[PDB]
Amino acid sequence: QRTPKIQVYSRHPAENGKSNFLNCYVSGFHPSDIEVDLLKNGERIEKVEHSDLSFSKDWSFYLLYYTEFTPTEKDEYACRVNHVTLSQPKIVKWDRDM
Amino acid sequence: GSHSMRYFFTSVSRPGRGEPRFIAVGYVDDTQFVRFDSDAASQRMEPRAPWIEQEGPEYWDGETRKVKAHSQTHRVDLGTLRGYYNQSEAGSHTVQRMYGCDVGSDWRFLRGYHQYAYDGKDYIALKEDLRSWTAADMAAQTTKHKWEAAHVAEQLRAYLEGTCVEWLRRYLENGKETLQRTDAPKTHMTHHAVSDHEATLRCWALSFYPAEITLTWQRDGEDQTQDTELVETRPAGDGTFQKWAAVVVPSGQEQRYTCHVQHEGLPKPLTLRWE
Amino acid sequence: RQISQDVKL
Ligand code: NA
Repeated sequence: QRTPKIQVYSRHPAENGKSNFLNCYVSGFHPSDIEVDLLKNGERIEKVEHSDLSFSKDWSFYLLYYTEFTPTEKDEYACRVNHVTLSQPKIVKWDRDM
Repeated sequence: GSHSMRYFFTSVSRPGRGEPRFIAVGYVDDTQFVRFDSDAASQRMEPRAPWIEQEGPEYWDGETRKVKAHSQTHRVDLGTLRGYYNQSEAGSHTVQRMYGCDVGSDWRFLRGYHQYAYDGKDYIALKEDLRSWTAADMAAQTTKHKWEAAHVAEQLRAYLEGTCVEWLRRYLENGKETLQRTDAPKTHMTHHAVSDHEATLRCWALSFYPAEITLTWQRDGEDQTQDTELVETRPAGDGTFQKWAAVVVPSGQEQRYTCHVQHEGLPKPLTLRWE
Repeated sequence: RQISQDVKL
């Protein structure tokens, strides 16, 4: 069992009030069953899509979850991930500089 | 510059009810072009890139037929390996398979692949000579004995050196507008004070294709590595990729540091300097 | 284009 790496970021440089895409990229995990939610101020976003499951050279899996969003000064975004390797759901906050 | 075609297959047993979850995807380079998902309603190989849509009904019927047969074999394989490894019917297990070919800078065959993992570990893999097998353990060894007796490698070698390379080249031509377009990284540097004394320089590479790239920091023209940070290359979600590398420097000394960017889309490496 | 041969472990 390998725990997921997590990156949370936007498709395009973040500009307040301009529409964009929020990404949560989970990789390096085994097995493949995984729960991934994107959050807006602590609440689950409903219209979230993901890529088709594939894996890297070392057989570990990767997925991209994504949704359209419009960043603002105040709103917080985050990616919540649960996997068999995790005691509790791991939350990673979106930092526009990362 | 080289190119690849790859097919990736994942089969996850569902011991509580029904058949394994099965997902297949095909790539040319870093571009996914087909998918099959056992949980989807179509039960067909589906297009995932515009340029494969040019292919006719017979292609889709043939690719559906082959991928479905493959899914049934993985179902059998899960049962076989559970037997080999003396495991109960109660737990869920994973078979993974990848196969494909590269063409080199001369546009001819360069390498062929065909390998499996069980529960995330190497099981059996075709060697580079496309004649011999690497069996990780005694379960994989029994598979190897069978395959050697059945001349499985010869039949794979013919596909890898023939059909695989030929169709890869076909796709590359039909999809050339994107598949043979290199998107050089869009690069910039940002600057973040950590204290009155030190600051983070972050060198960004955005919107590039293909995914392969190198970002390197230097101080006074020498590789740095110390006090750096480099995120794993990540998908933008529009088919391109992103990466950044950062260095912490003494404030006032930013000018000493250069970020070096290498990518197939760049005739010469790029140098970025905060100044 | 997928391989035709139907190999089992
Ligand atoms: Na089940």
